[PDB]
Amino acid sequence: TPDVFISYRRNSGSQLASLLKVHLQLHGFSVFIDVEKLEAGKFEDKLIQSVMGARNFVLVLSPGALDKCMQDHDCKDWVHKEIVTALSCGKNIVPIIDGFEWPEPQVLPEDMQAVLTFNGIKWSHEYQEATIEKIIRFLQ
Amino acid sequence: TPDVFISYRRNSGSQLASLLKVHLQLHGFSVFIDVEKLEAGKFEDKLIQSVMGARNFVLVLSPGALDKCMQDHDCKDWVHKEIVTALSCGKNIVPIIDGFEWPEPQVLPEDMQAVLTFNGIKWSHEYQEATIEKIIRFLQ
Ligand SMILES: C[C@@H](c1cc[n+]([C@@H]2O[C@H](COP(=O)(O)OP(=O)(O)OC[C@H]3O[C@@H](n4cnc5c4ncn4ccnc54)[C@H](O)[C@@H]3O)[C@@H](O)[C@H]2O)cc1)N(C)C(=O)NCC(F)(F)F
Ligand SMILES: C[C@@H](c1cc[n+]([C@@H]2O[C@H](COP(=O)(O)OP(=O)(O)OC[C@H]3O[C@@H](n4cnc5c4ncn4ccnc54)[C@H](O)[C@@H]3O)[C@@H](O)[C@H]2O)cc1)N(C)C(=O)NCC(F)(F)F
Repeated sequence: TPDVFISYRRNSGSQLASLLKVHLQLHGFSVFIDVEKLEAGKFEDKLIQSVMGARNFVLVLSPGALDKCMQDHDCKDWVHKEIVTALSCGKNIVPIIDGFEWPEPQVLPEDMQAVLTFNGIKWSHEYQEATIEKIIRFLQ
Repeated sequence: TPDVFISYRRNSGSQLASLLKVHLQLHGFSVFIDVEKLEAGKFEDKLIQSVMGARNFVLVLSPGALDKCMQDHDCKDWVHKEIVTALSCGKNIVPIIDGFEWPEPQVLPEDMQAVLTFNGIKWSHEYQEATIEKIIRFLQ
């Protein structure tokens, strides 16, 4: 069972999410990221179960990463789905801020507005080692 | 002296450049990247010396990575300057292709058109471990 689930946007956060995975594995964490650890079977069941299994939920907030969540009332968006699961399970949610603009909570579906209440870590290109050390301090 | 110099764009390639650095360091290579290894003094001299000192030159070709080189006929752009130094010094140039569109040589300044004659490696998000193993195979 992975210790960490990384949720991210393919088209703007794929490289940062991969970088976080290599660093966290170096420090002994078992990490889930979709392109490497989602295996056979129905992906909607498997993706949700992988969130539930991980104590830590690392959320990569690249520019516009919550845009596809907006007006997603039927919960079709996968980042929306993973966030709702992490909130409902009371996970240790650790957002990573990489050029993200903070929206007003009311542009987001009601069932995920509470994701904006968790303390985030600012990603620093110049001070990456110090950023990773802070992330490890936030992990349980 | 570092064995690998990484040339990249801050705006589109910073995360990939950082991911490559960690992977290559994990395999025992000494790596130059500006935000961690460029230290005190005149950066024009120090940047060029570091390209001259590194046997391998890894060039991160993110989308539009050479756009600022086109029309830079006085060679003021830093990726332009790094490429010319690598070509003049006969370095082992290894381009990494991440969504890059190949330009025709006639849109690039003459002193760097030869960069288009080196074999590149396609970056695969789904098969990152295989991509890294291939990159290590290209390195000297
Ligand atoms: C669905 C997709 C997936 C997985 C995990 N997430 C998680 O959500 C966040 C990412 O969100 P986002 O940036 O928006 O990405 P998205 O725009 O949704 O997916 C686009 C890609 O999905 C594939 N695709 C497009 N249409 C369809 C389809 N597949 C099955 N179909 C049936 C009917 N129609 C389709 C295409 O390959 C497309 O390229 C992250 O946390 C993720 O863990 C999101 C989506 N999936 C199962 C997958 O990739 N399996 C291979 C892997 F195991 F290697 F991953
Ligand atoms: C010049 C800059 C630098 C270094 C290395 N490269 C290499 O070229 C490729 C990147 O190319 P590119 O993405 O285009 O970069 P650029 O569009 O020039 O801007 C980037 C930043 O430069 C700052 N800046 C903007 N103007 C000025 C200035 N600083 C000092 N000045 C004095 C007079 N005017 C300026 C801005 O803060 C901007 O954010 C890579 O390979 C690199 O190794 C390129 C540029 N530098 C010394 C630096 O960063 N030192 C800190 C570090 F050690 F941590 F790096």
